[PDB]
Amino acid sequence: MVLLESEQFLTELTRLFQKCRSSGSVFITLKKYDEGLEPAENKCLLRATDGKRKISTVVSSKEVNKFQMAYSNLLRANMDGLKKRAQGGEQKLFQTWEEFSRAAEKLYLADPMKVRVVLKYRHVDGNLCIKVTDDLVCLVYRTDQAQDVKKIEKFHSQLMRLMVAKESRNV
Repeated sequence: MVLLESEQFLTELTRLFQKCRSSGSVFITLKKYDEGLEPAENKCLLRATDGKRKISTVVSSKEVNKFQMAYSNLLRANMDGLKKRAQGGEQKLFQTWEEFSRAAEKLYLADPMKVRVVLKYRHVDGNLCIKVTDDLVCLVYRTDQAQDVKKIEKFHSQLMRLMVAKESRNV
């Protein structure tokens, strides 16, 4: 795997999406990650693969806004081979997107350090899949509607912001 820079990751990601158009899938995983005395630096690890070549990057609160503007655009642009214009969540151990989102959100807030957010895009099949799990409870949401790409991206991206957000702890 290869730890990359913000922009080196985004270019490498784009290449993954490009190589899996005739076949394959692109998986993306997100997760919280852990002289003069500075309060530290909250982060999230971002990994992606096409089954052969594995890449990763570490985003912090100092660059989520700038990163996310590029990252959000790249997801929407590259995940474009969907039903022009199947759908539905699962509570494993929701039909509506609404029920899925809420459930996945509580699962995240429960224990931020143990939860993994997964994205799987299969261009050839014309389907996108998002999974939020803590390895015990699993919540997935499958779609083939090009209209669901936007909200699935915005959501996945908001979780990223929660992972990175800094909290004024009070010593």
